[PDB]
Amino acid sequence: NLLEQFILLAKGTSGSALTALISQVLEAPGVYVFGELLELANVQELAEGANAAYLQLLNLFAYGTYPDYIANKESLPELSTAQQNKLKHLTIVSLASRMKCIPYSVLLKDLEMRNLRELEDLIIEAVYTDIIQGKLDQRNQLLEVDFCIGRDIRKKDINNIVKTLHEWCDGCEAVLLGIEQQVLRANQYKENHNRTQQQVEAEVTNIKKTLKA
Amino acid sequence: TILASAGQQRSRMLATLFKDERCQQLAAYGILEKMYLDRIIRGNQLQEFAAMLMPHQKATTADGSSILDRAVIEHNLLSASKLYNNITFEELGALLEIPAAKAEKIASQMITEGRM
Amino acid sequence: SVSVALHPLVILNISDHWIRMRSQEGRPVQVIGALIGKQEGRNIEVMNSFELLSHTVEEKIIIDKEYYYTKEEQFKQVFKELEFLGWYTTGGPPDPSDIHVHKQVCEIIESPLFLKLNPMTKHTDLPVSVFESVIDIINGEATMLFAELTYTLATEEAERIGVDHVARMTSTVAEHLIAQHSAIKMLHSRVKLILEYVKASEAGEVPFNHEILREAYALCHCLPVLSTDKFKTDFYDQCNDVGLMAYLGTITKTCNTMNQFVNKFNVLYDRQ
Amino acid sequence: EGEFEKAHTDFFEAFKNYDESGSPRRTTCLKYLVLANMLMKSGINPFDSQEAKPYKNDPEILAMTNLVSAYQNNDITEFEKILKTNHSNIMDDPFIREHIEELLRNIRTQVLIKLIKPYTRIHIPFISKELNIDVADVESLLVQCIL
Amino acid sequence: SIDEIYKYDKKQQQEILAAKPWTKDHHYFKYCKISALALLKMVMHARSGGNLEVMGLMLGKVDGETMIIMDSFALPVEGTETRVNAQAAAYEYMAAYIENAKQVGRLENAIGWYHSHPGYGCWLSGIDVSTQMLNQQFQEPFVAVVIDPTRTISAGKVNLGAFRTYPKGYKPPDEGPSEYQTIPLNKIEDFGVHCKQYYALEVSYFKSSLDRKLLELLWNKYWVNTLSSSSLLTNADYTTGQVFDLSEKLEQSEAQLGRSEDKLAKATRDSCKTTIEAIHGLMSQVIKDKLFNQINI
Ligand SMILES: [Zn+2]
Repeated sequence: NLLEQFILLAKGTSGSALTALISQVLEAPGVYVFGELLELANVQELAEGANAAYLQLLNLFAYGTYPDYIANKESLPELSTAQQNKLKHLTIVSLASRMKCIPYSVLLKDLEMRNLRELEDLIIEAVYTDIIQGKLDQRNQLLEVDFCIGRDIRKKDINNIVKTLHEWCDGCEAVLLGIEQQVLRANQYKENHNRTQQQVEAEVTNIKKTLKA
Repeated sequence: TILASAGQQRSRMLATLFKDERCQQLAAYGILEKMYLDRIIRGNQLQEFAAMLMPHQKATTADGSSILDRAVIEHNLLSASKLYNNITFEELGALLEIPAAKAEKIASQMITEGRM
Repeated sequence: SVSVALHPLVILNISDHWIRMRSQEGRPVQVIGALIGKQEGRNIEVMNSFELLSHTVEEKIIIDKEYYYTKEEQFKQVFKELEFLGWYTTGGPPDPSDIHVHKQVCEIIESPLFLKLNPMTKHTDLPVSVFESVIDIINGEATMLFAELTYTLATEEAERIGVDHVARMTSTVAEHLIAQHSAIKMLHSRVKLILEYVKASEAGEVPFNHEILREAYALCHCLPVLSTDKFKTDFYDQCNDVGLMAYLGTITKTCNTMNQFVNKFNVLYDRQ
Repeated sequence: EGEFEKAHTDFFEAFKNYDESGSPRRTTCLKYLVLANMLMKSGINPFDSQEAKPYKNDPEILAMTNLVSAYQNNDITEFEKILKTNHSNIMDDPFIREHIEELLRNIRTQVLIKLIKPYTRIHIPFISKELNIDVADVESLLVQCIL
Repeated sequence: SIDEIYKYDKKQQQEILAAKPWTKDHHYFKYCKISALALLKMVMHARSGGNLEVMGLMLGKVDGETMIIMDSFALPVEGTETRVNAQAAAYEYMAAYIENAKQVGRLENAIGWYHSHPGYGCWLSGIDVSTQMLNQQFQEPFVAVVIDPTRTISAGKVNLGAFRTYPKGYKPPDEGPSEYQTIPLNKIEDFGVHCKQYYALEVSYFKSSLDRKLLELLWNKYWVNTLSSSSLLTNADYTTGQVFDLSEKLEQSEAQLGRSEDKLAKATRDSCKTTIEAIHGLMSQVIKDKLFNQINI
C-alpha cells in the first residue's frame, strides 16, 4: 500500500519536491516495484530539464540491475545505504527470474561481493523480505529458488507473455487430443477382441452342433 | 514471554502478542517478530534486549551460560535449518557468533534428542 | 498470521447439518458446530467437525458447556491426536450475535477459529470464509473484531477419490484417462482466459492494470517446472522400474498362453 | 576364582542376615553390596533404598558412594577423577581387582554409543579425546562393539 | 424433491418395523443407498486406521426393500476380524453417542456396522460372518459394510461392499457368478469356506441439493490436487506386498503344473491387475511432464 500512498502524496508536487519524493520512494522498505509512479505525467516530464538523472535512477530501479550501476555510476546521483541493498535485492530477483539454480559465482560477480558470508547474509535478508523464497546449498554452492516476485515490465515485453502463454495453451490442447485418441483406440481394441472371441465361440458351437450327425 | 521457557505454551502467548498491534510501539517488538516467525537474531539485537532488561530477569545458571544467551543460540540454529541445505562448521559458528567447536557441539546436542 | 488447510469433510458435515435441520423444521435455521484438527506451529489443519447444542434465551444464544465437554470426552476416545480448534456456523457476513458467541467459545480455547458457510450464495466461488479474533482498544473500551484468513484445500488420495466419486455419480484405461481429462480441461480454460486478457490489454480493450500484467509475467517465468539435472534421473528411474515391471507382466501372460496352447496341443497330436 | 554370581545373589540376603551377627565382615560387606547392583547397570542408587539408612555416608569412604552415581550418569570424568584421587581406598580391596576393568568398560561403551548418534562419518582421533584412551584402544573397542 | 429422502417419518418407520416383511423371504433386501457424508466419513476413518482393521457403526433406516444409510460414527474398539461381536466391547459408547445425537436432530436409528479390509479385498470372513449372523438374529434389520482403503487409493475407485448373511440351516439356490477378486494366499481359505452364506446388496450413492452446489463450486480449487499428486510414490509399499504374494502364488501354480483348479490363470489375472495399476501410475506422470516440463523457450 506504500506506493499508492506516495503517489497520492505526489498528486501535484513537482521540481525539487518530486525528486525528494522519488528518493524517499527508492529508500522506503517494502516497495520493490515502481511502475505506477513511472506512469505519472509529471514524473516522465523530468526528461526535459536538469533532473533527468532522477528519471534515469527510477528507470534503473524499475528495470535495471546492479551491474548497470557500474557504467552509469558517474552520471547517476550518489546512492544511499538502503538504496544499494534494494538494488542488490532486485538484482537477485532478476537473476532468479531466468534460472532456478543460481550459482554462487554469478551472484558474487554481479552483486560485487568478496566474501561468502556477506553474500549469504544478503540472500538471507532478501528472503526475509519475502521477495524470493529458496534454499542455500553450500556443498554445491547453489541457491535453489522456489518462488520469486515479478518485477516491472515495459510495453515491449507483453508480446513475450503472449508468446509463452500460446505455447502452454497449445500444449494443453495437444495433450487433450492425445488423451481422447488413446481412449478411442483402447475402446476399439477391447471391442474387437471380444467380437473375435465371441465369433470363435460361435464357430465352435456350430461345429459341435453339426457334429451330431 | 520472551524470557519464558521453550514450549508450545509460550508459543501461544507469542502468537497472541504478535496479533496485538499495541505491541508495535514497544522496543522489544523487533525481537518478538523474529522469535515468533523463526528468524535469526543477530548479536546487536540481543545486546540491546539484554541492556534494556532488569537485573533480576537476567538469570545465569552455573558458569554464566546465560539462559537467554543459550536459548537465542538454540533458536538461531533451529531457524537456520530452514534456509540452509547443509552448512559448514566454520560458517555455522560465524552465523551464531560462536567458535566452530561450540557450533558442532550444539548441533549434535540438538540433533540427538529430538530438536532437529 | 496462521495458515489454514481445510478439509472437504468439514464442508460436507456443515452442509448435511444444515439440510437435516431445515428438513426437520420446514424453515431454514442457523446451526452451530465445533471443529477438530491438528495444529503444528503456525499451520492449522481443520480435519473433522461435530454438532453442538445451543439454547436461545430471550435474544441471546448460548452454548451449553456440559454438552461440549461430553462431546470432547466422547471424541477423544476415537481420535486421540485431534484437538479443538474453533466453531462454525451458517450465514452471511459476521454479525454481533456471532461476535457474542465467539466470546463464549474463546472462554474455552485461547485462539479459536471461526468458520462461516453461506448456504444461499450468488457468486461463482466457494462460500466458506474463515476468521480469527483480534482484540483492540478504542474510545475507552476493548472491542473484539474479526480478521479474515485465507485457506487452502488439503490433499489426500483417499479423500480426493471419495470426493470425486461423490461429485460425479456416474476399458480400465478409458476410465482412468477421463479423470485426468477433466482436470486438464480446467487448467486449459484458465490459461486461455489469461492469454485473452493479456492480448486485450496489449491491443487495448481494458484499462492497463500493472499488477495483473506483473503476476502474469511471474507466471510465465515459472516455467519449466524443476528441470534440474537430478530430476531427470529420478524420473527415468521411475520410468525404467515401471517398464521392467511391465516386461515381467507380459512374460507371465505369455507363459500362461504357452501353457494353454501346450495343453490344447497335447490332445490332438498325441500318439501315446 | 572370579565367578561370584552365587555370592552376587546372596549379597542382598546377607545384607540383613549378618548385619548384627557378622560384625567383622560388616565393613567389607557394605562396599561389596554396591557391586552386585552395579553390574546389571540397573537399580538406581542403593545409597538409600533398603534398611542401610543408619549407615548412609561414611566419612573416610565418600567417593565410593558416588561411584554408583557417576556410573548412572555415565560420566567418565567423575569416574576417572574419583579413581585417581581416592586411589588405594576404593581400589585397595581385592574383589575390586576382578571387576574394575569390567566396570570401567561399560561406561565407555554407553558414552561411545551416545556419541555416534548424530554422525554419519566420525574421526577415530576425535573419539580418542572424549574417552581417555589411545587410538589403538578405541579401535579395538569399536571392533568389539561392531562385532 | 431430492431432499425428500432426508425427511424422517417416525410413524412410517415404526409401521414398517412392526410389519417385518423380511422374515418371510430371506432374499428381501436388495438395494443399499448410502449418503455422500457417510461414505466420506467411512473412507476417512478406514484410511486413518492405518494397516489395522477399524470398525464402526452406521445409522439410517429402511424404505421398501432398500436400506438407506445417512451417517456413521466410529467405535473405540481394536482387534476386529478376530473376535466375534466386537462392537459389544464399546456398547456403552453406543448408548452415549446415540443419546447425544438425538439431541441435535439426528433421529435415525442404528442400521448397520462397517469395518475395513486393508489390502485384501471386500468380503466377509468367518468371524465377520458369525458376527453378522448374531446381529441379524438380535438387531434385525442390519447390514454389513466392508471397505478397502488401500485398494481404493491404488485402483482409483471406491472399493466398498454391502453384504447380508443367510439364516443358519438355509440352503441358497444357485447364484454362482463369483465376480473375480484378488485374495492373498494367507487368507485364500477363509474366502472359500464362507462364500455361499452371504449375498451382496446393490450399492448406490446419493447426495442432497446443497451438497451438489458445494461440490460443483469446490471443483474450482480442487482440480489442482488431481494433476499435482503422484500415485507411484503413494502406494509404493502396496505393489511390493502384491509382488510377493504373486511370486508365492506362482509357486503353487508351478507345483500343480508338475502334477486348486488351474491356478496359473488366477496368478496371471493378479499379475495383470498389478501391472495395469503400475502403468496407470506412470501415464499420469508422463502427462504431467508433457504439460509442465516442456514449455521452455
Ligand atoms: Zn472382516
